[PDB]
Amino acid sequence: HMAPTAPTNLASTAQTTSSITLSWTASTDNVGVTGYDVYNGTALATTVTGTTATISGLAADTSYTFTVKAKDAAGNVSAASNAVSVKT
Repeated sequence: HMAPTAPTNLASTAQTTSSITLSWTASTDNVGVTGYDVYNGTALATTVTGTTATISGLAADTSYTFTVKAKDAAGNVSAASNAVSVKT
């Protein structure tokens, strides 16, 4: 029992024609966790450390799948959250 839990119940609140804001439930564990990571498709995108996320550089009228991954300051990462299909 070292690595944290994978963020669950992801969602999307504010989303413009370039910048988007993601929200999700924090990990039940926080003994070594520092921040989260947002995946855009199959590669790492933006990075955060709170309960939200900001992704810039997004073309309009396009499909974008995002997710979240909790990390630890010791080399321990959790699983990926649900894929959020947002249309910019």
